[PDB]
Amino acid sequence: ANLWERFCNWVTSTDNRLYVGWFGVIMIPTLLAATICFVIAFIAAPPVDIDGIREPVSGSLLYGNNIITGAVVPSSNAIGLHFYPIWEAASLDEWLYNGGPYQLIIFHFLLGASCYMGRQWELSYRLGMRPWICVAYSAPLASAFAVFLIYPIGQGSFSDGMPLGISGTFNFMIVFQAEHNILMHPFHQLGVAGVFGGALFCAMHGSLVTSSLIRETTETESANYGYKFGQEEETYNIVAAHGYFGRLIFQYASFNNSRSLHFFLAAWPVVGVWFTALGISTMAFNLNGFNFNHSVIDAKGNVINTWADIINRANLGMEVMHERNAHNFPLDLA
Amino acid sequence: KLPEAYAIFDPLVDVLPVIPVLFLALAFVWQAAVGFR
Amino acid sequence: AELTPEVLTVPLNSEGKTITLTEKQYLEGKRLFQYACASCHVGGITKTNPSLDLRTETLALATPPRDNIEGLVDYMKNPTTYDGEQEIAEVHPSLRSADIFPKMRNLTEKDLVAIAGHILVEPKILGDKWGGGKVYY
Amino acid sequence: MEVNQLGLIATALFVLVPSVFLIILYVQTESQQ
Amino acid sequence: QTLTYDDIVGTGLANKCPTLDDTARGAYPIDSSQTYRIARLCLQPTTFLVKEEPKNKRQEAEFVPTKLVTRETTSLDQIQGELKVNSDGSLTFVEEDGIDFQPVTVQMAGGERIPLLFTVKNLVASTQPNVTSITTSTDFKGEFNVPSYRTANFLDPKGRGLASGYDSAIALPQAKEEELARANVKRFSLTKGQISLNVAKVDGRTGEIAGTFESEQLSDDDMGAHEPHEVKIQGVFYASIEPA
Amino acid sequence: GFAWWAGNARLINLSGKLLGAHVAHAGLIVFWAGAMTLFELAHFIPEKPMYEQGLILIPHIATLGWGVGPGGEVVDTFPFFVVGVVHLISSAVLGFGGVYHAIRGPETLEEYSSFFGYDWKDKNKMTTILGFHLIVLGIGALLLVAKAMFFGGLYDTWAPGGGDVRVITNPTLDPRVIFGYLLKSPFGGEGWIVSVNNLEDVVGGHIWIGLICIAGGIWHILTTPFGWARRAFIWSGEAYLSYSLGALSMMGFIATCFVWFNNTVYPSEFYGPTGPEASQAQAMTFLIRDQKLGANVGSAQGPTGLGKYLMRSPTGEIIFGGETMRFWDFRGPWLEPLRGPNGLDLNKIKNDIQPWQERRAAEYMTHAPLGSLNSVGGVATEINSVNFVSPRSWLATSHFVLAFFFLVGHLWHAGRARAAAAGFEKGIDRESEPVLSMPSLD
Amino acid sequence: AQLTMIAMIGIAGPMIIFLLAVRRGNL
Amino acid sequence: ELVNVVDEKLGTAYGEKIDLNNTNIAAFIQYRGLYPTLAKLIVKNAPYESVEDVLNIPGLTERQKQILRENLEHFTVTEVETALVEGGDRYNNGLYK
Amino acid sequence: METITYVFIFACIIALFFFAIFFREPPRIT
Ligand code: CLA
Ligand code: CLA
Ligand code: CLA
Ligand code: CLA
Ligand SMILES: CC1=C(/C=C/C(C)=C/C=C/C(C)=C/C=C/C=C(C)/C=C/C=C(C)/C=C/C2=C(C)CCCC2(C)C)C(C)(C)CCC1
Ligand SMILES: CC1=C(/C=C/C(C)=C/C=C/C(C)=C/C=C/C=C(C)/C=C/C=C(C)/C=C/C2=C(C)CCCC2(C)C)C(C)(C)CCC1
Ligand code: OEY
Ligand SMILES: [Cl-]
Ligand SMILES: [Cl-]
Ligand SMILES: [Fe+2]
Repeated sequence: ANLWERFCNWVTSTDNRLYVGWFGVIMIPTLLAATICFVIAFIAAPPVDIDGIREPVSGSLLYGNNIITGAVVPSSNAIGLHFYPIWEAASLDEWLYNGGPYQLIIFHFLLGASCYMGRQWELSYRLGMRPWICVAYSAPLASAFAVFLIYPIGQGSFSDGMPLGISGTFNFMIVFQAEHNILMHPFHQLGVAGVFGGALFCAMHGSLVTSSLIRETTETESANYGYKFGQEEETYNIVAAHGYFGRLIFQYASFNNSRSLHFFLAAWPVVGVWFTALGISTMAFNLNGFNFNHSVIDAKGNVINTWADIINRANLGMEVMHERNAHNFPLDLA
Repeated sequence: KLPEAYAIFDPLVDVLPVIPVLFLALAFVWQAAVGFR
Repeated sequence: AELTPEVLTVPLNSEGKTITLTEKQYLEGKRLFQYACASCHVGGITKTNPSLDLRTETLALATPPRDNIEGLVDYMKNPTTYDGEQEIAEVHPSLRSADIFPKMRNLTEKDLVAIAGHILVEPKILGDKWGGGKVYY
Repeated sequence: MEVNQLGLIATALFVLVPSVFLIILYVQTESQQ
Repeated sequence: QTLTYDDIVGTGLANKCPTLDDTARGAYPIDSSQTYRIARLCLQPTTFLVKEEPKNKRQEAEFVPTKLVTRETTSLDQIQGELKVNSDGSLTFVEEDGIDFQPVTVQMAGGERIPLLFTVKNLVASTQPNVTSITTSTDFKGEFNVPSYRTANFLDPKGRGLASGYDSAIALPQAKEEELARANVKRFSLTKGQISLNVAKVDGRTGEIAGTFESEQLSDDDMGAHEPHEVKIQGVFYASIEPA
Repeated sequence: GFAWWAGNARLINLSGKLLGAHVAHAGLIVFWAGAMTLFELAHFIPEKPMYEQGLILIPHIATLGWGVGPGGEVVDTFPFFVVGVVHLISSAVLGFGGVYHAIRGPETLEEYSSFFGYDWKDKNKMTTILGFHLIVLGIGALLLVAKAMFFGGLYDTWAPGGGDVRVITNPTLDPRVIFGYLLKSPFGGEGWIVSVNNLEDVVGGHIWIGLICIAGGIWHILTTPFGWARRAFIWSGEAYLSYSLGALSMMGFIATCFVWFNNTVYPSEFYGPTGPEASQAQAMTFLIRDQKLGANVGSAQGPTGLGKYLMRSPTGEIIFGGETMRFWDFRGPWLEPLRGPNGLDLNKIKNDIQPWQERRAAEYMTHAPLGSLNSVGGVATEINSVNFVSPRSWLATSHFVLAFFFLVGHLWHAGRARAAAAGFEKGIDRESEPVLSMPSLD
Repeated sequence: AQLTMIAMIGIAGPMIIFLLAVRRGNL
Repeated sequence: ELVNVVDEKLGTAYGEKIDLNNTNIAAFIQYRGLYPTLAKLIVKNAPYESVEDVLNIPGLTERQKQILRENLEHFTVTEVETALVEGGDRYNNGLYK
Repeated sequence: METITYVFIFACIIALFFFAIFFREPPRIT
């Protein structure tokens, strides 16, 4: 009945339409700050000197951008990894030119999304659930940390953090490939397997359950009305699902235990995506994709090109053109 | 290089750092033998 | 194509005398060049002064000529600037500066020849790629 | 910007026509129960 | 007594010129014979004024103030040159070297960014005749060069440049090119600027002087893309003199 | 109740077999320290910088002052051998206690002696075990102080004259300095505790931590947890493991940044230059090259309008130009002679650059921590030739990976510990589903 | 000469298991 | 009326000889004895009224005068082009390999 | 006009969110 205790009970109430929780106490303000700044900058921020060379890139809609080309532009390379809050600028005009909004948005977002993951733990405890859904979300969350925080740290600049834009994203993945040969990096190859594989097993499992739905309806109505929310019996025939799938391949490559099947569904993309997040996080320290440039030579010592060499010619074209005005010296060491 | 009087064990030493790995492999031979109990 | 004696045959001195390396010497030189030199001279370029490379035409025009075993073995002993006017042992690996460039400490005289040999043969095999840079990768 | 003038009508109709259709089917569904 | 890097770093004092005691109202006398150098000339701007464009005839727009957006990156320093005595006692300073340029961008009211190459490159500044002493009424007046803000290798966002780059609008392959010649052909501008330096403090003991400056010069013309603005720069300066 | 694949969870309430697990695993750790060191020495070649050679353990020994003299010149390899042997030998003793306690000793300890036995829920016994280990840890940190002050010193990359071993006679005791580090921003130009740049502060902080750890060790032996701590924590073995997994994760992230940025307790002489270091070294290299040819590097305007060689930082310091503008916070013993109080001094650059600085810059620029997974050095477009990945890249990436999974491990075990404590870790009770007794949201 | 000492180390481990089984031990 | 001055300079002797008034210093490596030492002198003492002015650079050893004489036929002078000499571009023009 | 269009659509999505969450068909048991 005490004031603090009644507050505590409202924060942790399982009766709020949206759960707040103690993690929510930090998430809500920070996601609101990041969302509100993001929306306003995307529409109306003036151009930002991403690469510190007094060459501002225009990222917002009112400055001639569309949904596809617009972005919140990363802060100035002149700032590197220095903290640049609003109150460190002589004025908002300076803060805008140097890319201040990017920093505000990413720090609040990373914080708020971290608390999002904790909030998933918390409500699961309040509801008497097992606790590990948050572990599934750590795979996307790690990915966001890698491109917004870890890769700048290792490279020394939020200017090389991933842009908050559709085409900005593409600019980031093109430069990454030329500086790190990410395609030839095995952790990225595991991400692709995690993502291709994840979409495959999504399709498989959805098609396998859907194929074995038990007839509960007529042809004039959605089969979906054959399931009623909360019903105790299962709504498909898993043995029929197993009997089709086991024969499509062979018996023992098919799951007859739904718990093992669903845990496999969880782990495959989560682990692939951990690796591909690890990939970005370790290429942040410049431990790059396999390099087989000129690895095949003939008896005389002529180079016999492979597909790795052709890839290298593409990487080279990306390297020499990216940030065409920023380099004064012959090696792009960061 | 090693001091000369140990010259002898040079190729044993090229192998020693991998032995900790063998203990993980070894835990799977043990479980294969006991039936993954 | 293969590593024939014609290719392994390089000027010894500026008189015009020639010397024919063995396949052994050539692969010796390549190994040694990777050990002592490639950190700056991978592919016949010079990462720390890209204006000066190891193409044979460049060496030929150096003072004293360096397009021959003698000039190159001498360079590894007492390196000079391209015009010959100053000795640069203080800032270039050399036998004369092996106290400060410790990798040169175990280079023997025939190692120098293999290295100089590698440098003269490689343009014959690789052509423009040697000293050409990334354009030719 | 020198943008396609028909973009606007195209976008508007692309939004309005399929949306109006869904609304029509929802409201008449509700007038049944 | 003075400060170390670790005392200054990150404070913003690295962008500030050295100042003279408010007691330093001396005079530095000039051996008509002996020669002299400036071992260090420092110029710290404090104000950036841009000339508006008045649209009509006899209105002539004004110098309006601007907001700096490029931070504490504005000062010229470590400059040096000959300090000569002319026949008539005028002194002439001839710039030789130094950090004699800084790119700056100021923001006009309404959003327009105005970049410029704040510079004293190749400065030659003279005094009146009959000097014989540098005093708290000595004025230098002179002129300097203002090279193009971008130099020749600079590539615009479509890859077009002067010493490098595309010579056309490659995204518009069959467009009529005469509309686009101003944007396609880059030009290297070289213009003059003017500067007054007003000595207001002198340490007769040490040869250090300090005061105020006003320079006028052109802003960036983006390699001929557009017309420049006129810029007036006010700030403070400091210099040390040595018998060469 | 645990399957074979979670079989080590069967040791949770078997204190004797679990002791053997820990001690045998501690032997594995000491084994690898020993074996790896001897492998590195077997392969070590003294004329070659360590960082051309794949070494991660020899550099840690050299850094304590053994085997090296001025400049990191390796003078004596025997200390390296000794360290390997004693570690390798000591792991047999730990191996021996390990397999003994794990297979033959008493499964559970608490019946043998009431001293070594424990129950996870015995909050008093647990803080006592904690305290003993705190005192041990405190002792260890003072061992470092003893080596630095009484048994030969430490390698000091900053020592005047190119670096050398030096005895630390005046450790920083001022807590404004020691704990000042703990309150610096972790962002650029500040760098939290990673910026520690002199051995006085390193030795001094290890005095503090040793004393703090001993003090706290005695505290926890002598006390029991207060009620506010009783009510905020989960008291169980899994819960304690989860607490430590989080701490290990945090520490691994710190070490990653340490080895990537700090060139004091990871001297560049041994580990290679940092990313920032190498990037600054390239600007130094061409500044030197161009100035010798007659360029006036102070007045040379680059393509963008910014200085080609020198510009200002956002607070005005004179700094290296080009992309490396981003690395102006870098400080290294080869560079600081050129720095005045406005940053890089143009008159020192013109007049006072020494050949050893030209050499160090050329070397560090050509040994930047960039490399492929198969150890081809340089940018990713470089051809094969140079077999090199920097020890710092190997050390940063490995420990980022490890730190990340330990964080996952912390979430895994912390969540499980909570649910096991409340009794729903095995699933929802069908007859008592919490949500079915809650009001509907809407 | 990397079979005069290695092969024996890799065999060491599986041999402990072939001797504890075939002599029924607490595995 | 809008001309690229660099392209236009490629239509002059600048396009065929080393231009003592404009060419980057790296071009003095294509003829022996000229780099780095004479190259450094030529560049710093530019600009030159005609090719033969190089021999009037003070401090020349008679050996240096001989090399310059040997190479005068590989030099030219055109008007200084601002675009090629500003920004220290004669010492470093942005081109490596 | 293109800016108005993009923001308008985004604004509609955000309002749709509001109704999807707070004016959903409420799930009902068995
Ligand atoms: C201090 C570290 C530590 C400790 C003591 C424990 C202890 C425990 N964990 Mg935890 N765990 C940790 C770290 C730790 N964990 C980390 C970092 C993670 C995240 C990856 C986890 C994730 C985790 C999960 C998901 C689960 C546990 C479980 C458990 C329990 C049973 C584990 C078992 O039998 O494994 C048996 C060991 C194996 C099956 C072998 C795994 C081998 C790995 C995956 C391969 C690594 C290979 C290597 C990278 C390269 C190979 C090279 C090649 C040559 C062979 C036990 C209480 C279980 C539990 O909750 O029970 C209470 C459980 O389900 N752990
Ligand atoms: C660091 C690795 C590590 C360690 C130290 C342990 C330790 C332990 N495990 Mg776990 N375990 C591990 C990894 C590890 N495990 C992994 C990777 C898995 C997944 C495959 C498991 C799966 C697992 C299961 C499923 C079970 C255990 C159990 C046990 C305990 C009893 C084992 C027993 O009686 O076997 C007896 C085994 C033998 C008699 C075979 C010989 C084994 C010896 C020790 C080989 C060592 C050889 C070495 C070279 C000798 C050097 C000698 C010299 C030092 C003197 C023991 C404390 C059991 C348990 O908790 O029981 C209650 C149990 O049921 N473990
Ligand atoms: C932290 C590790 C640890 C812990 C907690 C224990 C705990 C225990 N052991 Mg185990 N043991 C260990 C390590 C450990 N041991 C190791 C490494 C070995 C192999 C050398 C053994 C071998 C062993 C045997 C053979 C037996 C035990 C027994 C016991 C029990 C009785 C101990 C006693 O009264 O001894 C009396 C205590 C002493 C004589 C004091 C010893 C002081 C040591 C030698 C010095 C410690 C200093 C420092 C910590 C070492 C580091 C030095 C190094 C870094 C250079 C007890 C539960 C007994 C048991 O359970 O029987 C059923 C038993 O028979 N232990
Ligand atoms: C291995 C280390 C270790 C561990 C695991 C513990 C564990 C514990 N300590 Mg002991 N403690 C230790 C070392 C350790 N202690 C040492 C060395 C000392 C001497 C200084 C103490 C002194 C001490 C006292 C005086 C007390 C405890 C208490 C406790 C209990 C409550 C802990 C708690 O709530 O912390 C959680 C901490 C908080 C809720 C507040 C901490 C806020 C910090 C500042 C956050 C900073 C995190 C940030 C991201 C990292 C940057 C650091 C920043 C300073 C720059 C718990 C059993 C309490 C108890 O019950 O004792 C009987 C108690 O009152 N500890
Ligand atoms: C050595 C050295 C040094 C020093 C150091 C030091 C002195 C440190 C300290 C450190 C410390 C001092 C640390 C601390 C830490 C802490 C932490 C890390 C915390 C944590 C916390 C937590 C985790 C909590 C949580 C919670 C909450 C919040 C609520 C309720 C629940 C709980 C309890 C869970 C120097 C740098 C000088 C130099 C070098 C060396
Ligand atoms: C230092 C030293 C030493 C020591 C050593 C040791 C300590 C040993 C150990 C060793 C060991 C410890 C061994 C182990 C081995 C193992 C292995 C070789 C394993 C194998 C495995 C496998 C191959 C597997 C398979 C499988 C199974 C079984 C099931 C599932 C599936 C799979 C496929 C995974 C000595 C004495 C020499 C002396 C000198 C020095
Ligand atoms: O890849 Mn290429 O490297 Ca990482 O910096 Mn150097 O150039 Mn620039 O700033 Mn963004 O980008
Ligand atoms: Cl780009
Ligand atoms: Cl650069
Ligand atoms: Fe399902």
